[PDB]
Amino acid sequence: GLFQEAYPITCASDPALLRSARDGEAHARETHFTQYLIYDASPLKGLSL
Amino acid sequence: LVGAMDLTFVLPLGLFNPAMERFAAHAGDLVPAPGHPEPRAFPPRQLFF
Amino acid sequence: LVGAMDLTFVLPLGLFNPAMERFAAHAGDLVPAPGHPEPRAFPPRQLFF
Repeated sequence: GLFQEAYPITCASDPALLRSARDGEAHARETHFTQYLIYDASPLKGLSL
Repeated sequence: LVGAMDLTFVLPLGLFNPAMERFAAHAGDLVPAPGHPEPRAFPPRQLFF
Repeated sequence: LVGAMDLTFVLPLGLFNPAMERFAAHAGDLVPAPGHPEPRAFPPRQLFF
């Protein structure tokens, strides 16, 4: 309501390139040739969810 | 005293990496089987999450 | 008070990777002897456990 913003999720355009996320943010490869990955900024960021 | 949340999440589908940003962190990072077309290079039409 | 458990299990045999998921996490990852065919690139018929 206030901020008119939305929060992105952990997401990627390759399944192969998504697995690199679940290790943690550090090892994620944000880009490959075209295929890429998006890592979430949420209030849920640090929870088990 | 048990509440609720509403969070809205933004997922892009068909976007395309900029010029500087199309690369691979190494030469052989994800290599398709020898003599096969590499989908990693194509424009992504999908997502995963 | 010493009980028992019943757990099924499910193992796929001859199934076949999707299209995005056929690759090798390195170029030289698992290499046959030079001058031999790759047994890895054939459609898999087996399971190990």
